[PDB]
Amino acid sequence: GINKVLDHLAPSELIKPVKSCHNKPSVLVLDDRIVDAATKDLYVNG
Amino acid sequence: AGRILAMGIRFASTGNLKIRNILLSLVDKFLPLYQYPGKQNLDFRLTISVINVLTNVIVVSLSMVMCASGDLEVLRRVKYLHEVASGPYSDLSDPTAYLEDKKDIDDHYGKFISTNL
Amino acid sequence: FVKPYFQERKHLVNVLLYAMLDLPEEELKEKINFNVDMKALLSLVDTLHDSDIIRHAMLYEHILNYYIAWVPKSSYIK
Repeated sequence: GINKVLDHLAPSELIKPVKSCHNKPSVLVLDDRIVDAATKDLYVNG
Repeated sequence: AGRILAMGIRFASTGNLKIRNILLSLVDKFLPLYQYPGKQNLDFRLTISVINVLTNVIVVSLSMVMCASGDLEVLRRVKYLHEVASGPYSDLSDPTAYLEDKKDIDDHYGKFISTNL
Repeated sequence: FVKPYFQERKHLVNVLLYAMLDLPEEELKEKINFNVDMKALLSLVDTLHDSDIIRHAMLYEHILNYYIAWVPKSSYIK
């Protein structure tokens, strides 16, 4: 039990898939000339 | 972190075997997760920053209990924490980029002071 | 300890570079007035020419295997 909760706390081999993150900071588009379902969720006034 | 730090300071320089073995098991378990930005998520990133703090504490505490002995496995663990920067680079708006690099370089500085101690 | 005895002898420099470059005995015999043992020349030549003197998972394994596996007057000594 002690070992298993440590493994749940610290999953060594379970988590790391490939370690291949691109690391660039993601950019959000705020323009209001294109109509899309995702933009409508974040942009309210129409 | 708090429990092991009190534990390490309590058995300071007196040396022991069970405490050393427990910390060896703990550091072996906690070492692979260290400085792994796999899925760049703020919740995950904060938790693994706490992991970096926790692994810094375990190495320092393990060194504290086994001070002045020149042990092998403690040296083995502290050598590994010392070498290999890891992090986002390698393998495992200008001021804004400056702050982004500053956060990572400060993380490396914090990781280095612990292993040097 | 031994070099001053080498500088004492005069013809050492010429014969040794000629040994270095493995020059033929005919060129040696043209301007050197003392006999040189051909067997010694071939033996030193033989000694001179004697020359007996999947990528991200290996980093986790080789970071662990190479950094946690404790293996328990100038240099001029090449």
